[PDB]
Amino acid sequence: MEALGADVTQGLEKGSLITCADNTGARELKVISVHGYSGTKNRLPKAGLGDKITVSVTKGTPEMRRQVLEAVVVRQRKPIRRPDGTRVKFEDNAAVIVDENEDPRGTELKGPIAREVAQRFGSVASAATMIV
Amino acid sequence: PQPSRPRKGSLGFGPRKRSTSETPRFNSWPSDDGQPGVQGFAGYKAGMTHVVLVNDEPNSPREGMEETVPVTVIETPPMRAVALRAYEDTPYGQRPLTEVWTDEFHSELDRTLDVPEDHDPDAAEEQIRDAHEAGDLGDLRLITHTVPDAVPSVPKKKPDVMETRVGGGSVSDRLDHALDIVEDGGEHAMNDIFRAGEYADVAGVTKGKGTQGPVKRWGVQKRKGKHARQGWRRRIGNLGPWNPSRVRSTVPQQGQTGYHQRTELNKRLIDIGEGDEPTVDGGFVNYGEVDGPYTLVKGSVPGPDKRLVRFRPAVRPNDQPRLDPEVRYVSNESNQG
Amino acid sequence: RECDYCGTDIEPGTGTMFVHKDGATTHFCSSKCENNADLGREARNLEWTDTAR
RNA sequence: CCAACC
RNA sequence: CGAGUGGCUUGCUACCUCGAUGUCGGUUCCCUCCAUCCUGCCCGUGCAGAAGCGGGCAAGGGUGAGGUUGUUCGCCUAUUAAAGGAGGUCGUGAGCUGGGUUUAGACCGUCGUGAGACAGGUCGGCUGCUAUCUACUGGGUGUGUAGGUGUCUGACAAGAACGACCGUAUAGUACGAGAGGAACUACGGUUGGUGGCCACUGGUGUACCGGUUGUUCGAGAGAGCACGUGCCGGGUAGCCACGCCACACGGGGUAAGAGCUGAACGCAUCUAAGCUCGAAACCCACUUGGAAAAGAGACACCGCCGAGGUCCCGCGUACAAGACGCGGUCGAUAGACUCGGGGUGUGCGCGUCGAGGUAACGAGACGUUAAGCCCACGAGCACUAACAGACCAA
RNA sequence: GGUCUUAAGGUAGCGUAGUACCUUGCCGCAUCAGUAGCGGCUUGCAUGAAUGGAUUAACCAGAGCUUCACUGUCCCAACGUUGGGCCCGGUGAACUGUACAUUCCAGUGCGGAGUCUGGAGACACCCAGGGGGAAGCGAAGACCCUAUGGA
RNA sequence: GCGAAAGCCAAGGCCUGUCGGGAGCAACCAACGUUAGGGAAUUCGGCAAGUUAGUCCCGUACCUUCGGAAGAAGGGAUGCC
RNA sequence: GUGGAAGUCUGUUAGAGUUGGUGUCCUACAAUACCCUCUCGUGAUCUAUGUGUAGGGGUGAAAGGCCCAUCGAGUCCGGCA
Ligand SMILES: [Cl-]
Ligand SMILES: [Cl-]
Ligand SMILES: [K+]
Ligand SMILES: [Mg+2]
Ligand SMILES: [Mg+2]
Ligand SMILES: [Mg+2]
Ligand SMILES: [Mg+2]
Ligand SMILES: [Mg+2]
Ligand SMILES: [Mg+2]
Ligand SMILES: [Mg+2]
Ligand SMILES: [Mg+2]
Ligand SMILES: [Mg+2]
Ligand SMILES: [Mg+2]
Ligand SMILES: [Mg+2]
Ligand SMILES: [Mg+2]
Ligand SMILES: [Mg+2]
Ligand SMILES: [Mg+2]
Ligand SMILES: [Mg+2]
Ligand SMILES: [Mg+2]
Ligand SMILES: [Mg+2]
Ligand SMILES: [Mg+2]
Ligand SMILES: [Mg+2]
Ligand SMILES: [Mg+2]
Ligand SMILES: [Mg+2]
Ligand SMILES: [Mg+2]
Ligand SMILES: [Mg+2]
Ligand code: NA
Ligand code: NA
Ligand code: NA
Ligand code: NA
Ligand code: NA
Ligand code: NA
Ligand code: NA
Ligand code: NA
Ligand code: NA
Ligand code: NA
Ligand code: NA
Ligand code: NA
Ligand code: NA
Ligand code: NA
Ligand code: NA
Ligand code: NA
Ligand code: NA
Ligand code: NA
Ligand code: NA
Ligand SMILES: [Sr+2]
Ligand SMILES: [Sr+2]
Ligand SMILES: [Sr+2]
Ligand SMILES: [Sr+2]
Ligand SMILES: [Sr+2]
Ligand SMILES: [Sr+2]
Ligand SMILES: [Sr+2]
Ligand SMILES: [Sr+2]
Ligand SMILES: [Sr+2]
Ligand SMILES: [Sr+2]
Ligand SMILES: [Sr+2]
Ligand SMILES: [Sr+2]
Ligand SMILES: [Sr+2]
Ligand SMILES: [Sr+2]
Ligand SMILES: [Sr+2]
Ligand SMILES: [Sr+2]
Ligand SMILES: [Sr+2]
Ligand SMILES: [Sr+2]
Ligand SMILES: [Sr+2]
Ligand SMILES: [Sr+2]
Ligand SMILES: [Sr+2]
Ligand SMILES: [Sr+2]
Ligand SMILES: [Sr+2]
Ligand SMILES: [Sr+2]
Ligand SMILES: [Sr+2]
Ligand SMILES: [Sr+2]
Ligand SMILES: [Sr+2]
Ligand SMILES: [Sr+2]
Ligand SMILES: [Sr+2]
Ligand SMILES: [Sr+2]
Ligand SMILES: [Sr+2]
Ligand SMILES: [Sr+2]
Ligand SMILES: [Sr+2]
Ligand SMILES: [Sr+2]
Ligand SMILES: [Sr+2]
Ligand SMILES: [Sr+2]
Ligand SMILES: [Sr+2]
Repeated sequence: MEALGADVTQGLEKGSLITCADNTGARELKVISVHGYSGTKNRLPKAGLGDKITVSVTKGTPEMRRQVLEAVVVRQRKPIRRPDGTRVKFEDNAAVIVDENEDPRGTELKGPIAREVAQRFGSVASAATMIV
Repeated sequence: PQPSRPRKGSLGFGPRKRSTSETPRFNSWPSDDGQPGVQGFAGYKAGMTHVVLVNDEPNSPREGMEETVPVTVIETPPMRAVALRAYEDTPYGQRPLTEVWTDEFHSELDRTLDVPEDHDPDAAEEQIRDAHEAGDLGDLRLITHTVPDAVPSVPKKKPDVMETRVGGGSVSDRLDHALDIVEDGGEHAMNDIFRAGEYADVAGVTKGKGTQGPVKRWGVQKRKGKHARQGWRRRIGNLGPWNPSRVRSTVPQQGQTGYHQRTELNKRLIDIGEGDEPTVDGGFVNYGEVDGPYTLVKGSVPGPDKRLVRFRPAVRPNDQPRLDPEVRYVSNESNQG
Repeated sequence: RECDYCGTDIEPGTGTMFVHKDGATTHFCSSKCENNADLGREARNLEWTDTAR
C-alpha cells in the first residue's frame, strides 16, 4: 500500500472489539483479519491505524449484527509516530465500514480521524468532520 | 501439524564468544576507484541526541520538509598514520613484506608499542618499490593509532592501534600518496576521509552482558501457561532428538552474550564538525562533555560510551550520496529526565 | 510549541499529542504532565507548573 | 488413528 | 493389463528386549528428505489479454491465526504469495502437559444364575533421582610451536542474513468488438527473519520525593511495624520493546530451457568435439570465528642487565571463579566538597486567615517558599585515597 | 403375521440420554467459524416404572455449556524484590562403579555399537551450564503367557 | 473493630524455627512486586492469577414445597473539623 | 412489636477437615511434611481419659475400609531345612 506517512505500533489484534465510527447502524466491531497481513507462529494477527480489516458486527441494528464486513482503522489508543518525532494517540479504537471500493458504507463519520488515514482513503476522508 | 517457524537467532555471528580485540578489525575494504586515500578512520562513542533535518531524499513525498532524526555523537579527533606496511602476493595469500616508519611520534604512543629508535625508511621504501616493479605487491595499508588524550571524557591515554588499507588510483600513485602522509607525522582527520552525507560502515565491540540464558541470548520463547509453573520458566524444551545421540551446536544454549565485534553497514554521516554544538546539558550520562572534532552518525552505533568505533566508506551502499544535509536543529536538552 | 498543560516549551522532536473524543487536541511535553492530568489535577493548582507560576 | 488383553 | 520405487498406513513374522528401552495427542527446540503448496527460471495449451489448466529445473527461504473435538485426521471461518507432505525410537516425559489411554472407588447400557465382563459410554483418580562418562554452549590454566611489544595473514569454519508482499509511475496503455486488462524498468512502503542501540515513545525502577490509613514512641517534630515498599501518586540512572537504527548491487559457472557453429549421415540436426545465453538454486561478493593450520605462519620495532612482565594500589567500556580493560603524581582513577544537570512538588518554624465556640480549642487556607528533601550522571577541584614497596626476566 | 418360543409382549412417562453402535443423526439457537452446549424431532444398536418412572423448590470444594466484569493465560516478553545459585572459612554424606573409555559419520553384528570394520576428527587439564546419548540410575515387568504355582 | 478477626503495642519470653564471610550479587530455580496496547486470542478446561469486598440507604426477577430464591441483580453513600 | 427456633447462614473464635494448585518437597524437616486456596464449625458435632469387642474373628453411614508404617484374612514363634 501507499506509505502511511507515520510509524504505527499496532494496538489491535484478531478478536479485539472496537467502535464503529459511522452511521451504518453498526455500533461495535470485532476484528477478524487484517488485509495483506501474515504473521508468525503463535503470533496473534495485529492491526493498527491505517490498516484495512475484515470485521464482524457484534453490536448494532438487527440487520447489521453478525454481518462480516470490511473496515478501515481510523483511531487507536496505542501511539503512532509522525515524521517530526511527535507521538499521536486517540481516546479510543475505531474503524469505519468500507465497501469493495473502499468507500464508506455510511453517510457520516463520528469523531476525529488521523490525517494519515485520509491520505490512503480519500473518499473515507471526504466524509470526515475532524481530521487530526 | 507442527507449524513451521524460522529458528531462534542467527547462525552467522558465531561462535558467540568474547571478542579478542576490543579494537574492531575490518575484514573488508572499499574498492579502488577515486583518487588515492585512507579507507577509514576512528573515534570514541559519546552518546545520543536528536537533530531536525530537511528531508534530502529526492524520491520522498516529504522532500524538503522537517524531519527529526536520532543521532549518535562520536568524538573523532585527529589520528596519526604512523607507518606504511606493504603486503606481497604469495602462493599462500597476502603477507607483510616491510614497513616504512617515521620519526615524529605522539608523546604517549610508548604506552602500547616499543617506539622505533633506529629505522631505515629508505631501505624499506626501496624494497617496496622493487616489489612493485616485480609485480608481487599486494594492497598497501597504514599503521594508524588514536589520540585518547585529545578526548577528556575517555580516561585512557594509551593509544589504540589499527591497520587501515589505502586504496585509490594506480598503485604507484597511492603508494606515493601513502608515503607522503606517513612522513609528515601521519596526522590526518575525519574531514580528510569523509564528507557529511556519505554512507559509512561502523564496526565496534558490542556492550557486554556476561552470561545470559537462551531467551535473551537467542530469543527462544519462555515456557507458556501451565508449562511456566512446574519448575521450568526459561529453559528450552529439549537439547535434540534421541538420534543423533549428541547435542548439535545449533541448539540455543546459555553463554557469553555481548562484547562481540559487529560491523553495522550503511550508517549515514549526518554531520562532521568540531566544538560543542552536539553536547547535551548536564553532560552525556556516564561520559562527559563534547567540545572538539565530532561526527554525528545517523541512528545507533555498536558499543557502550567510550568504546572505540571505526569508520569505513560503505562497501555496499544501497543509496546514492546526498551530501551535506541541512541541519536546522540539534537538541542539547539534558539526557537525564 | 508550548505544553497545553504546564506551559513550558516542548523540546522539538519530543512529547505526545492526545486526541480527545470530541476532536480536541492536547499537546503534552511529558508523561508527568499527562499523568497529573489523568489524575484530574488542573495545572494552575500545581505550583511547579509554569502556568501556575 | 492411537495409547494390550476380548 | 503389464513393469516398478518407497518404507508414511495396514497386515504378516516372532529375530532383539519381559533382573522394564514409560505408551496417544499436544507442546518446546534442533537437523533432515522431495514425490514442490508459495517464491525464481522455463515448456505446452482447447496460449488474444487477464487468468486458468498441464508439464520441466529447483529444497535458498517461507508455509501463519482461529471455532467443535483429547483427538491424529478431518469439518468449518477469516486472512495469505502459499497457508505442501514426510524422516529423525510414529525425534523430543533423567524437558513440559496429563485431555485421552492405563490399576484400586462409582454409575448406565448390554452380557452373565452368580462372582464378574465389555479398544462401549461416564464422574474421580500418584509422574522418583544431588550427572560419573560422553555430547554440545560459553569461560579458564598449562604444554607444544621457541626474550618482548604492537600489527596482520587465512588454511579451515558458520550464515538466510536476508525471504516475501502491497502500492505508485509504466497505463486504463499493449491485447481485445467489448467486457476485461498486462510487462520491462524506476520508485515508496509493509511483513517475516537477522544483528545492534536508548536521543524519541513505552515498561520497570522495594534509588529517591510526596500523599495517606491502623498502631506504638505523651503531643509536635521525627520515626518503627503492617513481608520483606502498609497502601496510593510521580519517577533519575540503568536495563528493556511496545521504541529507534542497519541488513545490495554486481560478478563467475550451471539446471530446465532458448539458440549458434557443426559432423557422423554431402542434406538436416542446440551436441557427438566447440560455443553464446539462462534459475530465489551453486561459487564469489558481505558478516562472524580463526596460529595448535605439526608445512604449528608473516612484518616492524624493543630487548638479552635488562625490553617487557608480576605482585601491589585506585577503578570499570569487563566480569559467576578465572579472564578482560583503564588509571597510578610524567596522574583527575575513586571518594569528599562546590557548581551544573536531574527527581519530587512547596519543608520545620513562625505570622495572617479559618466554619464555629464565652473561652479553651480548631480540620484546613495563604505567605515566608521555583521551597525542603534527594540523585547509581557531568564539570571543577589533588582535600583524602592511587602510597610505600617487593619480585621475575633471554 | 392381519400366532411362535418361553408366562407376558412394554402401558404412564422419558428418550441420540452419565444408556444410541450407527453419530459430528436431522431442524433450530449461539459463534466469523461450535464433533461442545441448550431446545425440538426420535423408528430407543441395547429407555421405562420401589432392578422404581417422571418431576422438582432448596442444597453442593459434584459433571458439562453460555454471558457480563477483570486480568501477563496468551500476543511477547521486560524490569524489579527476597532466598538460593557463584567465590571464601568450617563441617561434610549418599546414589553409582566388569573392564577400557577424546569421540563423530557410515557400515557390520542376536536386526537399536564410545569398544567390531572403514573413514573422519582428536594437545592435556580445569570452571559454569542446560540435560542429546550411555537402549542412564532406582524396582528379578504390576501387562501378556507358561507352572498338573498361591490366595 | 461486630469480634476470642487482622494489624500495632504491654506484662512476660526470646535473638537457638542456631554455620558464617564475599561479589549491584551473571545464567538458572523457589517465593513475590510492577507491566503499555489488545483482553481468554492461551488451555482439554480461565488451570494459575485476578476481579468483587466492610457498613448504611434505595432497589431486587424467573421459580417455589410459600420456608425460600436474596447479599439475586442494579444504583448511591462512606474521611476530617 | 415481642419472642428466639434451626442436623439454618457468615465466620482461619476454639476446634475439626482437606477442593484445587496436579505449586514446594520427593537421598525430605517428614517412610504421608510445607504454603496459599478451600469445607465444617449447637450437632447423626468435635475432643481427653477410662473401658469393652481378637484373627476366618472383631469393627465397618460399605471404601474390602480399619484392627500399632503390616490386611481380599494382623503379629510373633513354631510346624520348617
Ligand atoms: Cl487472520
Ligand atoms: Cl511451553
Ligand atoms: K519386555
Ligand atoms: Mg500454537
Ligand atoms: Mg534519559
Ligand atoms: Mg525528556
Ligand atoms: Mg523371540
Ligand atoms: Mg530406562
Ligand atoms: Mg524433482
Ligand atoms: Mg534447507
Ligand atoms: Mg515418538
Ligand atoms: Mg527423553
Ligand atoms: Mg517422567
Ligand atoms: Mg530429574
Ligand atoms: Mg475427562
Ligand atoms: Mg477421565
Ligand atoms: Mg479394556
Ligand atoms: Mg443434543
Ligand atoms: Mg412393577
Ligand atoms: Mg520379575
Ligand atoms: Mg493380571
Ligand atoms: Mg486357587
Ligand atoms: Mg500490560
Ligand atoms: Mg489454540
Ligand atoms: Mg481458579
Ligand atoms: Mg476412648
Ligand atoms: Na519442579
Ligand atoms: Na526419550
Ligand atoms: Na517395494
Ligand atoms: Na507426543
Ligand atoms: Na525450497
Ligand atoms: Na481445529
Ligand atoms: Na521409544
Ligand atoms: Na513425566
Ligand atoms: Na507425550
Ligand atoms: Na549466474
Ligand atoms: Na427393564
Ligand atoms: Na454436601
Ligand atoms: Na507477572
Ligand atoms: Na544427558
Ligand atoms: Na487373593
Ligand atoms: Na550457633
Ligand atoms: Na411474629
Ligand atoms: Na487440598
Ligand atoms: Na487370620
Ligand atoms: Sr584491522
Ligand atoms: Sr576474515
Ligand atoms: Sr508438575
Ligand atoms: Sr544413537
Ligand atoms: Sr534390561
Ligand atoms: Sr531431485
Ligand atoms: Sr510457481
Ligand atoms: Sr475424526
Ligand atoms: Sr500417530
Ligand atoms: Sr515433531
Ligand atoms: Sr486423566
Ligand atoms: Sr473414546
Ligand atoms: Sr471399562
Ligand atoms: Sr609432544
Ligand atoms: Sr500497477
Ligand atoms: Sr473498464
Ligand atoms: Sr517493611
Ligand atoms: Sr484495598
Ligand atoms: Sr543446454
Ligand atoms: Sr604458533
Ligand atoms: Sr411406548
Ligand atoms: Sr576404529
Ligand atoms: Sr546442573
Ligand atoms: Sr516486653
Ligand atoms: Sr550451634
Ligand atoms: Sr512503581
Ligand atoms: Sr477460552
Ligand atoms: Sr479457544
Ligand atoms: Sr453495590
Ligand atoms: Sr450449621
Ligand atoms: Sr461456616
Ligand atoms: Sr490433583
Ligand atoms: Sr499459587
Ligand atoms: Sr509425597
Ligand atoms: Sr452462637
Ligand atoms: Sr497398619
Ligand atoms: Sr520355618
